[PDB]
Amino acid sequence: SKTLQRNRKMAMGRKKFNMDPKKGIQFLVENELLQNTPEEIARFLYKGEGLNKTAIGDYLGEREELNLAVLHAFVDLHEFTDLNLVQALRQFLWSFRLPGEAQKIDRMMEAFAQRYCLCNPGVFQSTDTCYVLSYSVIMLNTDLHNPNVRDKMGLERFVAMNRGINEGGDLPEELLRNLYDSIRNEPFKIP
Amino acid sequence: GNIFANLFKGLFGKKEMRILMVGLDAAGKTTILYKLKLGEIVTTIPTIGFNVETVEYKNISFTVWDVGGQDKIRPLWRHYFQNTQGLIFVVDSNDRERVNEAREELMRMLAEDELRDAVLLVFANKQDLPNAMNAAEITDKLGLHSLRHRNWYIQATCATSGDGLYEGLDWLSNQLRNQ
Ligand SMILES: Nc1nc2c(ncn2[C@@H]2O[C@H](COP(=O)(O)OP(=O)(O)O)[C@@H](OP(=O)(O)O)[C@H]2O)c(=O)[nH]1
Ligand SMILES: C[C@H]1CCC/C=C/[C@@H]2C[C@H](O)C[C@H]2[C@H](O)/C=C/C(=O)O1
Ligand SMILES: [Mg+2]
Ligand SMILES: [Zn+2]
Repeated sequence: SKTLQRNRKMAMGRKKFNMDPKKGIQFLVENELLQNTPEEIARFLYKGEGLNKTAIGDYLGEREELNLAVLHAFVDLHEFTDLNLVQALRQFLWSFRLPGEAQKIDRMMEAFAQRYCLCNPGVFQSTDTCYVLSYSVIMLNTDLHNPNVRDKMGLERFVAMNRGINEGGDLPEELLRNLYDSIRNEPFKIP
Repeated sequence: GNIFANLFKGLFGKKEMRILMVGLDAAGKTTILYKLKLGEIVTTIPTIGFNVETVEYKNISFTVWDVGGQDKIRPLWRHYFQNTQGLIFVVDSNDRERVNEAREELMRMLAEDELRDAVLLVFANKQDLPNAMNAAEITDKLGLHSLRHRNWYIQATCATSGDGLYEGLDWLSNQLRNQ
C-alpha cells in the first residue's frame, strides 16, 4: 500500500539524518517528506522521532542562515511558562545534545534566554541578564561535573563570578545559591 | 616516559601552575594537546557543556581556553584567569587572511588585568606548509615587538609532527622556575 513506501523513505530520511543531519534533511526535502522551511524543519527536530540528539544538536549549532532560522523556530517550540531558569534549561537541553564549542553554546543560550524571558516576563530585568546567567550555569555544570576539572567551583566563587551581570549590578544571593545547588546535586542529564 | 612532563620535573613542589592555551579555530590546539598526552585515550563519562581539553603533569596543567562567542560573556572568565602563570597562543601560520584576527584576540587576552604577570609563548604552527609565514614574519604580524612588561617567546612548530613543542615548552619551563 502506497504508504509503506512512505515509511521506508522516512526511516531512510531519519537514519541519514543521524549520520549527517544536512544530507538527511536534503533527502527528506527531495522526496517530499518534509517542507524546506525553518518552521517545518524545527517541528521535525523538536518531535525528534528516531533522531539522535547529537545530530539534532549538531544541526542546530551550525552557522548557516537556514540553521539559524531553524534554531529560532526550535526554541519557539519550547514552552517555558512557570519554570525557573534551571528547570527551563533542563527541558531545553533534553531536546538536543548541547555542542561543546563556545560559539555554539553562546548562540544557543542567547536564543534560549529570549524565549525564557518571553514565557516568564519580569523574572529578569533584561534578556542580557538571562543570557549571561544561563551561560554561567552551563559553565557551572561543566566545572562541577567534568572530571578534567580538578579544583571545583564553590558557592562563593559562583556568586563572585556573576557579580555585575544584572545590568551592571548583582542578582540576589539566594537565586544564585538555588541554581548552584540544583546543578551540583543533579548535573544536566545526558540525552 | 613523558618527555614533555620531564621538562617540568623540578619546579619545587612549588604551587600548582596553570597554563592556558588560546588560538583561533583550526590553529592546532587540539593537535598539540594530543602530542602532550602522547596519544593516550580514555573513555570518559560524558558531561553536558563546554569541551574541556586539559593535560596535567602535576605541578603543571595546560588547558585549552575557547575564546569563541560574544563579548558579553567574557566577564565570567575572570576568576579562571586568576591563577595563571602562562599563556600559550597558537596561530595558523599559513592563514594569512586571519592573522590580524589572531593578533586582535591575543591583544585582548593580554589586556586582561588578571593575566598581567603571565609569560607568553607563541607557537607559530603549521610550518610544514609551503606558504607558511615563519616565526620572524609572525612576530611582525602579531605585533610582538610592541609588547612591554611581558616575558615572551615565539617558537616555530609543526603540531602534527610535534616539532618545536619540546623547545617552546623548555623555554616555558625555564621561565617558570626562575620566578
Ligand atoms: N599541515 C598542518 N596541519 C596541522 C598542523 N597542526 C594542526 N593541523 C591540522 O589543522 C586542523 C586543525 O587543528 P586542530 O588541532 O583541530 O585545531 P584547533 O583545536 O586549534 O581548532 C587539523 O586538520 P583536520 O581538520 O584536517 O584534521 C589538524 O590536523 C600543522 O602543524 N600542520
Ligand atoms: C577550567 C574549565 C572550567 C569549565 C567552565 C569554563 C568554561 C569556559 C567559558 C568560556 O566561554 C569557554 C570555556 C573555556 O574554553 C574553558 C575551558 C575549561 O577547561 O575550563
Ligand atoms: Mg580543537
Ligand atoms: Zn519566534
